[PDB]
Amino acid sequence: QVQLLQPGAELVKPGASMKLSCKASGYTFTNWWMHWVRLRPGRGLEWIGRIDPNSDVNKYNEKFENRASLTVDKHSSTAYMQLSSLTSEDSAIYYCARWFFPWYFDVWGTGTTVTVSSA
Amino acid sequence: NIVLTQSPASLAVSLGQRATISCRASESVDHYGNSFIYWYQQKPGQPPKLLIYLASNLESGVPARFSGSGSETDFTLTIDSVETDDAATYYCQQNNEDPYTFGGGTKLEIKG
Amino acid sequence: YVMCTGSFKLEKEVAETQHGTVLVQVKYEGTDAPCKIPFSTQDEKGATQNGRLITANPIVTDKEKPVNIEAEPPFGESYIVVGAGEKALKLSWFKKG
Ligand SMILES: [Cl-]
Ligand SMILES: [Cl-]
Ligand SMILES: [Cl-]
Ligand SMILES: [Cl-]
Repeated sequence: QVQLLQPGAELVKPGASMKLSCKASGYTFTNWWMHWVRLRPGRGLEWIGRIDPNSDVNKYNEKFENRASLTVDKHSSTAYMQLSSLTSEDSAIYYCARWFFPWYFDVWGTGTTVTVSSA
Repeated sequence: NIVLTQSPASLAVSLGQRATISCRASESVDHYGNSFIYWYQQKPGQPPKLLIYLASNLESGVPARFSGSGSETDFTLTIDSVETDDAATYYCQQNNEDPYTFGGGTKLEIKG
Repeated sequence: YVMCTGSFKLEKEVAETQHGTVLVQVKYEGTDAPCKIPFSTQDEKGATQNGRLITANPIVTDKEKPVNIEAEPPFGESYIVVGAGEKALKLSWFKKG
């Protein structure tokens, strides 16, 4: 049974940086690409980027490119997505998703509700 | 960017009746004769779940009442007889060209 | 038909035709035949990259019979992708011009 585990929540300050984790289990981690997608309230789903954990090849949505960084750790079968210069516009639920090559996303992470606040 | 527009924003369908959701693309999502477009279902508190791929193909485990059709720029998701658990938000997505884009989402409710 | 779910094996070396197209011959290893063969091309970064099929509609009539596919790939470096999922055939191709 395939599982992509993410922490439930992050509370980060505006302008700060965050590094989100996606811990894969139930399959050979390096056999499938990992994508990142976020869901903002009333604004739908937005694609951030993808990475091949085997070869570290990647591609970003140009909107996030100067601001984001996709990495993996093969040893721990964990994918990471880092996003810096955060504003309130980056408050969303962040999902990692496994690519059913070369089509759809077959397995979605548990999701990380991210709040960008001065508190 | 290929823009995907869904219609309607939300709709309510009487239990056992037919439901239809459309997705329109600002340009073609066809790649070698196949439509690179997908339909996901999302319920509150849950991550999305794939239902239909390449416009018309049913993911295994998905009930037969779900179907999809269309090509190039016009697509539709159909549930020929809705049940209670069909209430969710539905999103179309394309990956015919980077960056991947998602439709705005259509929220389906059930009456009865 | 529905898309093939199974795996594909490359039967011959990929060949360039006289007119800038490629001939791909694959062998199917599935149970759901007849089905349509997933065929696409990507770039290095996994981006979907345009081209056209010369073959009408790639279909597996008989899983013991290899299927020919003629295609006009994009120019330059691409990957021909036959099938879908973890076992998807991913083949490097360069088209001069
Ligand atoms: Cl490592
Ligand atoms: Cl469910
Ligand atoms: Cl949610
Ligand atoms: Cl059901």
